Amino acid sequence: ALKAPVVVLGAGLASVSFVAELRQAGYQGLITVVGDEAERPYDRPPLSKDFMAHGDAEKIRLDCKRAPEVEWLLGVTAQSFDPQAHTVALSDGRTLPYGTLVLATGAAPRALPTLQGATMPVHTLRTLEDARRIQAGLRPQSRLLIVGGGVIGLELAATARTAGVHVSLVERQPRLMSRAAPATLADFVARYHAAQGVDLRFERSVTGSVDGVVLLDDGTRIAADMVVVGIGVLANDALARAAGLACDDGIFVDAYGRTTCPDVYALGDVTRQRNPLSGRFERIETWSNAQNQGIAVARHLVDPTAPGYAELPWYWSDQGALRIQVAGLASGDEEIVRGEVSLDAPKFTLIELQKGRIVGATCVNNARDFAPLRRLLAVGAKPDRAALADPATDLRKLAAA
Amino acid sequence: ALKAPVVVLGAGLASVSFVAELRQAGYQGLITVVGDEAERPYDRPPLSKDFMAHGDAEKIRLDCKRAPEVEWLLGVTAQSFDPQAHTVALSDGRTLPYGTLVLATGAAPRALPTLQGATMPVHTLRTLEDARRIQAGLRPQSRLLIVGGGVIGLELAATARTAGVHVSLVERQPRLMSRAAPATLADFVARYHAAQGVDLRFERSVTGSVDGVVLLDDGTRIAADMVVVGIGVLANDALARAAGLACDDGIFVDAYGRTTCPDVYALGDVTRQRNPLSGRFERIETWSNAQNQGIAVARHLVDPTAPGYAELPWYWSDQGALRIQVAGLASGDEEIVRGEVSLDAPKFTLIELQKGRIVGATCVNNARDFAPLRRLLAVGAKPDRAALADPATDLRKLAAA
Ligand SMILES: Cc1cc2nc3c(=O)[nH]c(=O)nc-3n(C[C@H](O)[C@H](O)[C@H](O)COP(=O)(O)OP(=O)(O)OC[C@H]3O[C@@H](n4cnc5c(N)ncnc54)[C@H](O)[C@@H]3O)c2cc1C
Ligand SMILES: Cc1cc2nc3c(=O)[nH]c(=O)nc-3n(C[C@H](O)[C@H](O)[C@H](O)COP(=O)(O)OP(=O)(O)OC[C@H]3O[C@@H](n4cnc5c(N)ncnc54)[C@H](O)[C@@H]3O)c2cc1C
Repeated sequence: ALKAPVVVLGAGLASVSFVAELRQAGYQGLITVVGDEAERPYDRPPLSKDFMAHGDAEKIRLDCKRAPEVEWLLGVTAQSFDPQAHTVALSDGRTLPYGTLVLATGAAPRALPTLQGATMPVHTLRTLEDARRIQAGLRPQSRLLIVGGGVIGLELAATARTAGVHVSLVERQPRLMSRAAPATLADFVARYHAAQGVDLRFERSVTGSVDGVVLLDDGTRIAADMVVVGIGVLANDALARAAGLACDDGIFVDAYGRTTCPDVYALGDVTRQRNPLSGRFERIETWSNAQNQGIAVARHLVDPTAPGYAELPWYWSDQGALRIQVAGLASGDEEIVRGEVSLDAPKFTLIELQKGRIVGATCVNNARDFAPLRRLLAVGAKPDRAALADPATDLRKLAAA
Repeated sequence: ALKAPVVVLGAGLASVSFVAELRQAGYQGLITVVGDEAERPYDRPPLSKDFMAHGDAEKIRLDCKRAPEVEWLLGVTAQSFDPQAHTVALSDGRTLPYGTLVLATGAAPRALPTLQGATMPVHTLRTLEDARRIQAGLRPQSRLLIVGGGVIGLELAATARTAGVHVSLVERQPRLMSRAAPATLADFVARYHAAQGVDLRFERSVTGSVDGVVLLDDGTRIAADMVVVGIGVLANDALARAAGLACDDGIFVDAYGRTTCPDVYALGDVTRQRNPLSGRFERIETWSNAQNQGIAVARHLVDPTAPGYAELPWYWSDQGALRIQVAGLASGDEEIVRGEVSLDAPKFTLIELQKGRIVGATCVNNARDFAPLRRLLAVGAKPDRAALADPATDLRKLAAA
């Protein structure tokens, strides 16, 4: 079952979390990790946050010490694997044998087809190399155009504004954060960014560019010194597709991390997996999934009596003055608003319910509320809804009971 | 790999096709099939066609003779399987061991929530028992309401009209056959059914029923003696879900039929699988998939050097005077129309193209054209488009080259 040796493809958070848990759970056989980036394994959330602002990569490295006795092959690309021969072919000419193969190859930013032939700087933001490149161009008083109103684009928008960069942002949807964020939150976030000087353009798409100017589908133009594209990511599932695994913008896995190919597992951003709240398959794109799924899959490989992955989804986003936390589903049949929604010292909580049951929550500048809410969410709590609204209620108390 | 004994759950077309191919390919070990219906294995397409009209079940049985030495446990339900112990638990108290388990459990009609408490006859049409029940109520001059404008509902509509039954039909979409049928075809099919006296209601939904009358979301009413619901099907994937396989209204499989659980395969209507034309996962609901996927999975189990399943999708529908055949994708960036689209002796061909490449085709009352078109489709042919339109063109000739 858990057959030595273990080979992991990818050296990001999911991989690091997985191999650390293998060691902690007691597996003592060979572990080899293949990572295409020639970088000490590092975390991505700082790249649109404090790193973008302060530039010290030695503050963003992952801790690989709970993963002793691991050989990390950095700067090397896995080119294919043969699931019958149980081997992986590497770009440096070597071949690795495996008893258990783990695909943890993440996802890459989608390119914008209309900017393919652009003759102005166009970047995406995924890697440390990307961040360094973008930061090198965030000159004060320059003009940045961001395509996409997802959390990363908005984090970059805030960082750029703090650095004195003019920011315009184009979003095809009528709201920001259309993926997994309640409308109430998205509306407020737009007001916040607008108030900080971001030039927001909703229901607009990029049709092209000419000589340093981007063209939109309303027949208008936006001049910029740099474009950063952030319209989402695509799973890095090429090796899986070529080897005959079930994939569709993401490798399908069950709660044990199993792919359709025996002895091959997958975890993190590369997977398409069950969301336990919706009961539907989804490609989750969060830090917490990468870590939690990696840990759960490793734990069950070492101890098959352990449960499969069962964590509920959540993420956070740091956008200037807004410390945003979102858990569960973006909507149900009811939203309860705790506190006032205001640009004057923003601080509020949203709770999403379905037939009385909590299915999602949001905290803006209230980390203290978020932990109790995630606990209530996990057990599908059906609390008194006036109390949920009633500011006099302590959520931590509710959760303890 | 192909490990004896083989157990198949479900005794429909996919199962029969699979076990026949196992035998033909040379596998001589045990095969046991568990089928919940107490019926000699039978084909479903006649149920809304000639069977609905003539009632002889001995004309619709599947041929199990290319499947010698198979024990068919008819009238028995598989209640669970234990993929670690490699056993299946049966409703009759017995347990079957397996080396290879194959899930071929099909799909069941979706119920209409708004008719849950109905006090008038409400039926769905999937089984021989369903067909016999519906036919028993198709009294001449009675009123039938069909909910759903899919092919089965339309086949029943035509059959009922031929039998002198008044037919009304309610469809939530603005067109019939919204799944995998070109708009040009759907528009024509509506004209045909309207001309035959079907009372079609588009962009309407059922909100409820009271004392023999169905309520619609435009505030109106339709009286009927019987309702037949045909709004689609849901995969019978409960055993797979309970055992920890990856599922989402369908068991995920690769081109070898492998699920995420080692030694467990799935085929037919129960699977969610790659459509090679769209490159996306889809639950295919066709006779040709059930047979073709069953054969391909069996072939590769016996001979692992054989390719995985690779057939392109297609189906047919018999609706009164219309013999409809549809292959591939419903749309591309171009449609070519061969012949005139007319209610006077209907006979035409549609061809769908994407950047010059054939990606779909339709034939109405022209079986001769359909075979060559499927061949051109399979090789992604890029023929001269005037010739494709030019009535002087022989498609069979084009395909041979
Ligand atoms: C700028 C940014 C900000 C983010 N902010 C947040 C946040 O605040 N909160 C949050 O919840 N999430 C955030 N995320 C998301 C989060 O970081 C991801 O969910 C996480 O990185 C996924 O980890 P992973 O290990 O699955 O994939 P990855 O981090 O992508 O790691 C995969 C690695 O495998 C490599 N690889 C791919 N193919 C091969 C191959 N053939 N051979 C060898 N190596 C290969 C990749 O290049 C990559 O290094 C952010 C992401 C970015 C980019
Ligand atoms: C009325 C009708 C008309 C159709 N017309 C056409 C057509 O003209 N053209 C076309 O392309 N397709 C048509 N189809 C579709 C086609 O018949 C299906 O695609 C095909 O039946 C799928 O075969 P299957 O073996 O995968 O599933 P099924 O035929 O559903 O067989 C599965 C069997 O497994 C049984 N089962 C489920 N769970 C268990 C269990 N736990 N234990 C034991 N047994 C179980 C089921 O009850 C069922 O008997 C039609 C279908 C219907 C119903």
